[PDB]
Amino acid sequence: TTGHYLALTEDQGLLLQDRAKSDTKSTAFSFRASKEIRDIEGMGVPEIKYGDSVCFVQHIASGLWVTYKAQLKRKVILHQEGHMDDGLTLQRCQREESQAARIIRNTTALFSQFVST
Amino acid sequence: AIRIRSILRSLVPTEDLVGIISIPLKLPSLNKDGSISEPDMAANFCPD
Amino acid sequence: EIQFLRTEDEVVLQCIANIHKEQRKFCLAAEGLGNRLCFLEPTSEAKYVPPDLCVCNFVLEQSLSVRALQEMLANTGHRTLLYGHAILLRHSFSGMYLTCLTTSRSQTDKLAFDVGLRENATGEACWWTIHPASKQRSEGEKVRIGDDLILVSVSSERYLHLSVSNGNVQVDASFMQTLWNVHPTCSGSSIEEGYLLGGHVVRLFHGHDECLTIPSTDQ
Amino acid sequence: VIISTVDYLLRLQESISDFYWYYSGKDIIDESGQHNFSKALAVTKQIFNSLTEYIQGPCIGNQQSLAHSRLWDAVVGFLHVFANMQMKLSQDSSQIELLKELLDLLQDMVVMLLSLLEGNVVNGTIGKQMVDTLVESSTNVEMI
Amino acid sequence: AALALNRYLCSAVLPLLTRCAPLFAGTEHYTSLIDSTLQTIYRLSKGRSLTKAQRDTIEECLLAICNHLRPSMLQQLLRRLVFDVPQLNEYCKMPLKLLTNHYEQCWKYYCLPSGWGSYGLAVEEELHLTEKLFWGIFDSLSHKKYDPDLFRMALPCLSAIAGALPPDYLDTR
Amino acid sequence: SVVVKLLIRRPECFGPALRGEGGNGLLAAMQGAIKISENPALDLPSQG
Repeated sequence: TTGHYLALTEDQGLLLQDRAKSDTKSTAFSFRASKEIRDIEGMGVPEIKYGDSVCFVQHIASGLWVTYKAQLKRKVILHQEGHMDDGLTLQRCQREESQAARIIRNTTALFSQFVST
Repeated sequence: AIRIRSILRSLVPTEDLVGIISIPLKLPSLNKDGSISEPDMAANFCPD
Repeated sequence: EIQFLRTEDEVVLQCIANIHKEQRKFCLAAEGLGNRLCFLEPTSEAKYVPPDLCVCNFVLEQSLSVRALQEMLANTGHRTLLYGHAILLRHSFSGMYLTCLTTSRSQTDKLAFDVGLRENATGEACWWTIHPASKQRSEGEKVRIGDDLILVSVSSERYLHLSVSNGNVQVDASFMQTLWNVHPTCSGSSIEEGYLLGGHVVRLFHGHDECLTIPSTDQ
Repeated sequence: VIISTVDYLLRLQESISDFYWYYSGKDIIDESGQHNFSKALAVTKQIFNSLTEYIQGPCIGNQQSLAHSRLWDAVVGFLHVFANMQMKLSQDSSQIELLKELLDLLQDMVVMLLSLLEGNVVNGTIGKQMVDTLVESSTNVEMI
Repeated sequence: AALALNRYLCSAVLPLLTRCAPLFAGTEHYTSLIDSTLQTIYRLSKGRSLTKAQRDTIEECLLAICNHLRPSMLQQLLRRLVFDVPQLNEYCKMPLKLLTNHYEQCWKYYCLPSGWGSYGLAVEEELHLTEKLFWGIFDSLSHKKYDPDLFRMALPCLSAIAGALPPDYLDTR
Repeated sequence: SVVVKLLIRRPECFGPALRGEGGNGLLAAMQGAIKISENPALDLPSQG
């Protein structure tokens, strides 16, 4: 709905960043089965699963882990080691919801420029 | 047939055809001295 | 095979344009609502600016032949593409079909139509013929992944040509020819579902009720 | 030479399919169409006999060469033409000879397939390929 | 140059106008233009260097064009014919046939007091012109050595003019 | 059909005026030709 990328900005930490500034260094995360320390030319083999698998999100460059800040509406940050309940499950959204979200983004941009030639 | 006609229409608009048909010609004129002044038909716009 | 294109295969149509001595690559793209005309999403400087491949994804629905196409028009499985066939491309996002629009907006050219999306596949405007770009490939051969294609509109008999002018890149149906690389993004033989694939829109749940959100969509 | 014969077979098959698409809309086939169909069927029958001669014995190398070629596309297209034309030539009483020629060509194609199956163990590769090819054209096989 | 121009007119322009004759119907807003056109085409019929085919094409185009025009847009041309048809020279077949067709198709416009529907009733000037044309042709034909073709062409013209003019047209001149 | 297809595949068969990019149109081409004809320096060969 916003068109911004999750990123590790220098000034603000974990934050949504513009598509213009989103390079791979700032915006590049990975899913990891656990916190324990190539270009396949095809469909590959299924590794991550919806609902079943518990994924840990790690920043590829900084190596930090996506964890909620200690005090619900918990804040989110990148931390060196992170808690133990940092695993995120994934659920695929329906086609209607994703299409409506992109349409919301486009329409909001258009009308906002029209309600600011 | 429709495809070919559409291609031909896209190539040359009717404005160009009507403009070409409207270009005035230079036809021979009878001089006051009594001699016929015939413009050259090999280096001029002609009805052909 | 891993080097042959089949129907129901999501691919991106990419073209290379040489600008300022640099080979900039672009992908044919369109949007469903609002703007139905095709543009070219730049996928060359992808390390510093993310490319939006959501709207660059087309689906190879059908791969008929010319006589079969004519018979289908007159009447009113995972086939492999062959050079010289008539294919149908469906936008993966909006569900509309790529079409050679009669209306034109190209000042530079005169017989260059437009390329856009249209809701229904009725007529001969939405079918494109495939041709080899080199003498090594010949009519009837199977089209391979990584081969440069030439797409010719069945109705207008115009190439899906990319136009470069003063650093501006556009796509339109014109009598000049441009070579397109059809890069597969998702094979048709992918019935298995339930795992995370690229481009999927997902919700990341923490615990059971908590999910990753933001305060407001308003910017 | 095996692959060269297969390539010519594919070209001829495509031309024959084009002719069938031409005559699919029409009700009956005129004399010129029957003449050209008969000549094409004669050439196809000769090519099938050549391939059958190549692979029989059996010749393992030629069998493997044909199994990895584009012969199965020709088989699929010919199944289409046979299935859709033997139920179209049978409705006209002036197309008996064309129907007989089409049936003989089908017999030659089936003999070539049987030759490909020579020396085939249970669950062999060429058997699997032939089952896949017949499954791909199951509608035309069922019509036949 | 004149021969080339004549070939262009008689092989490209005039046949095109002849085919598009029906489109001349209902052009009351362009009368002046139409009038000028007719004059020029008529002036091309009386050509010197024209061949038989070219003159036939010109005359056929003129007849087809005049066939679809209303009576109000022909008057000028008829006026010119009033000076030419009574002479009964070589170029009389086409004018005679044109007068015959016009006065035999548009007779209600001249005879019936109500008029020919939307075309309306005639006017005194037009009826006077018709009567003058009839009298000129009749008097001229009365003093001609018998030629079967000329008489055969002239008789229908006179019959049509008489059958168009009201029998009680009192001319105040 | 064959001739039209061949010509459209190669637009230079239409000459400079009917080329898509930079083309001035058939009417412009004919008017330029007439301008050339009226000027002896642009059509006839050099005196030398």
